[PDB]
Amino acid sequence: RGLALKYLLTPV
Amino acid sequence: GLALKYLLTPVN
Amino acid sequence: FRGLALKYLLTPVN
Amino acid sequence: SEFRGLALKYLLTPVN
Amino acid sequence: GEARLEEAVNRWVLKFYFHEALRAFRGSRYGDFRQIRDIMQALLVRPLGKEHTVSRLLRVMQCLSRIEEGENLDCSFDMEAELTPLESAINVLEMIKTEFTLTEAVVESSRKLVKEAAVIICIKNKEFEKASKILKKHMSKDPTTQKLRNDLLNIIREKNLAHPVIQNFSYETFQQKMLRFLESHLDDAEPYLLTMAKKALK
Amino acid sequence: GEARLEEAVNRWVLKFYFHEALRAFRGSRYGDFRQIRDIMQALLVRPLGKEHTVSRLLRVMQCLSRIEEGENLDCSFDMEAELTPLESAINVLEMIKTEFTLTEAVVESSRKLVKEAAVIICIKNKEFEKASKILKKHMSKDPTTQKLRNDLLNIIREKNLAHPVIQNFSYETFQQKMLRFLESHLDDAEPYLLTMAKKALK
Amino acid sequence: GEARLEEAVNRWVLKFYFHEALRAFRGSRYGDFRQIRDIMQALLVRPLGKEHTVSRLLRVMQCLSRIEEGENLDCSFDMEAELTPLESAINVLEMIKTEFTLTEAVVESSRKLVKEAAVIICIKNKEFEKASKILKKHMSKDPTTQKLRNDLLNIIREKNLAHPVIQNFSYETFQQKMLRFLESHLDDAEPYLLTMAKKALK
Amino acid sequence: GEARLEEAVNRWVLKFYFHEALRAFRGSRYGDFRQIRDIMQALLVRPLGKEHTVSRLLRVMQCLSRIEEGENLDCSFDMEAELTPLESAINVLEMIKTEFTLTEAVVESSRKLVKEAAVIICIKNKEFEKASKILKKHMSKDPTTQKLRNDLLNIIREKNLAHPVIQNFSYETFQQKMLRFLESHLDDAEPYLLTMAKKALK
Repeated sequence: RGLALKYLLTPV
Repeated sequence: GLALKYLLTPVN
Repeated sequence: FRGLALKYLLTPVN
Repeated sequence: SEFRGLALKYLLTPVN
Repeated sequence: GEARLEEAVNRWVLKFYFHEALRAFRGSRYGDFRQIRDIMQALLVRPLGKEHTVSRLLRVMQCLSRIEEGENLDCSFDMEAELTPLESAINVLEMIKTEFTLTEAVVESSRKLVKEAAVIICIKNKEFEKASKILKKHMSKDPTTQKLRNDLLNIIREKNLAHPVIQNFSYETFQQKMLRFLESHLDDAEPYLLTMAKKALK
Repeated sequence: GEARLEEAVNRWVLKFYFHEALRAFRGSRYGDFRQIRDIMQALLVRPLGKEHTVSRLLRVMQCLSRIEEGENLDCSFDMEAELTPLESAINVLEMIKTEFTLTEAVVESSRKLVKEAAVIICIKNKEFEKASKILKKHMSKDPTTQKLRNDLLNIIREKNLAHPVIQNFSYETFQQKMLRFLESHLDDAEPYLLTMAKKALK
Repeated sequence: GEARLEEAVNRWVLKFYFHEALRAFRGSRYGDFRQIRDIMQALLVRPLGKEHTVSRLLRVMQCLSRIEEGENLDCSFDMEAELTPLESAINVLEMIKTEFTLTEAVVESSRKLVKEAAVIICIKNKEFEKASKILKKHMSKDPTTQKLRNDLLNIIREKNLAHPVIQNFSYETFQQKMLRFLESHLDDAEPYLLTMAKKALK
Repeated sequence: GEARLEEAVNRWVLKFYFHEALRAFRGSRYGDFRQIRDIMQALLVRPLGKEHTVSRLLRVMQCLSRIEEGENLDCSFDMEAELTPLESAINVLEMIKTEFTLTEAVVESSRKLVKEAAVIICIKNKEFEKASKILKKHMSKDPTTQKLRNDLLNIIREKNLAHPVIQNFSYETFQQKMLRFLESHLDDAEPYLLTMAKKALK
């Protein structure tokens, strides 16, 4: 869940 | 999406 | 094609 | 099917 | 700022070619119409500026494009479905009605035309199940068309392409009416571009 | 090879996640559903080889996705139009009918549910104008559709959010109802990936 | 009649976009370049006057399109598809020296670059056999390329992408180089439309 | 239970696509890399059960993703800033070092390359202002950057893109190196899903 933000792979 | 929203040509 | 992503669009375009 | 012109003579895009 | 210049030109080009496309359609010059349509398509991925100014233009172009291709049933403008060009033409018609703020009364006569040709054309084509499908989804409804629902319906089961309805149907006649209809809810003009060509072919 | 290999996993992955999607929807865990939906969406850009193999579950996924977002009227699933999620669900229902070769008798009962829901949600959100549009355009006809249609118009003309047809409509009830309709048209087989996760963990 | 007027507008439109194409290329906006390219490709089917008045910028544009696609080795501009984009670029480059009647002394450097890039790109993509063919076809006489053509052979056979001839070759650098060559033999006319665009936001 | 099975599959799925992403990156198929990246990003919101069993390939994927976008200066992988993708990669490198428990030595070798590329890419994009800022904040320390940092300043001051340093820098070359390095610290293991996909196609 944070995972998607803790290991963000895509640009913001 | 002007190209997809006002699509003029056949997808196909 | 991959249009399968457009042809079977599961998410809001928006 | 029809009239192409200088579309192939000066082809800018791929066939691919 | 170099970008907002392109935007301005792209808008002139779209308006100019839309003008020539109607001209071509008007002259039953459908091949030219098709080449111009493709040009406009390639033009849509580009910065157009603000969509308040070409959206009516764009919608009518959509309707015409679908109509000029209505006889090819294997052709599709729908992204998700197996829709005949004329079915997709009906949907555009609907957006036009919603966006042009027209009434059912003003629009029902044309759309009616579209439903008819969509079926007849399937029929004139030996595609009898689609014909049934389109009729039961679009015409299997209203008042003043029952007589027709019932005749097109029997023409289907009996495969009567020999029928007065079918034989005297003229797509060329159909197309031209649709253009007349769509034109009456659009200005007339001369696009800055065409106007400047004369001002110079001087 | 290494390419025909991804396709096969992409197929397994798609099918596995569709099941988890149905499980979440079935359990009313719509956030999970939306999350799995995005995974599946991201997957569609990849090669799947055998289309006809995922086509049915994909059409059901589409309907469910529009139904899950049915209360976010500012959400749209059309490139081309200004359609509320439920109006879009309807179109999917039509595709499902054609590609599943279903009869009208079977589809119509659930389609009336989606029209009812599409009009009421607009009403609950106080978009009485969008509601009449959808009402006029969809239950425009007449059988049984004769009493609810009238009530709705009357509720609309009156901005009557307190009417019982509005007060006793539960989107949850409606959602679970559509899942049951769609589930009964699928072969509910266990995904390969799940079978292995079972061999694999126990 | 209204014809000669489209023909001149087409020309103007063709020239306008050519100008932006170069502008996108020069700024390394290759995505913008291909979209513009596609618009130009679509215009070519329309009547434009007489080749001469556009045959010069169409060749440069041809060479640039193949170069822009130089890194996609499964892309082909040749009818039968046995040619890599850079191979096609070499051909276009000859058509330019022949049609523009450029001296060999004004073309060998640049022609030598496209040959080197054609082979090196294959190498970086591990198309060692494709690289071998292209190398032996364009660099046998092509003498004083003695070191390079000889270095490459070893690089190919040892599949040595760590070799500095490969490691210090940048496609971006090669592209802008080629653009400068091509541009110099041109007419970067501030096309009528950009000037009209300026005279209007001015 | 049903939840435990989903976790196990998400891990298999996540690891499978990671393997495919590296394979795409290795074959210079960046388009496939991005699509797989997006699939993996969507998967991250789902229960995975054990961070550590995936913490490592995730950090490598992060670095690779930023590197793959390194040429788009306006792409921003970080939450609060206007860090260019390469600056973000530098930071992911610190994480890798810290979590793969690597020496400053094994690392500074690659960290040096990312800094060089970050500055050069800005220069090739005319973002001299930012090139100057990254150069000062990251490079100016001193092993033997010592003269590279000096040529780089002069190159900036003079807007000299013709300088061998800039001229001979290949992003594709830098890219593939960063993969070799990043890849080298990951175990050899074939993904379970690919293994099963091989038994299927026999």
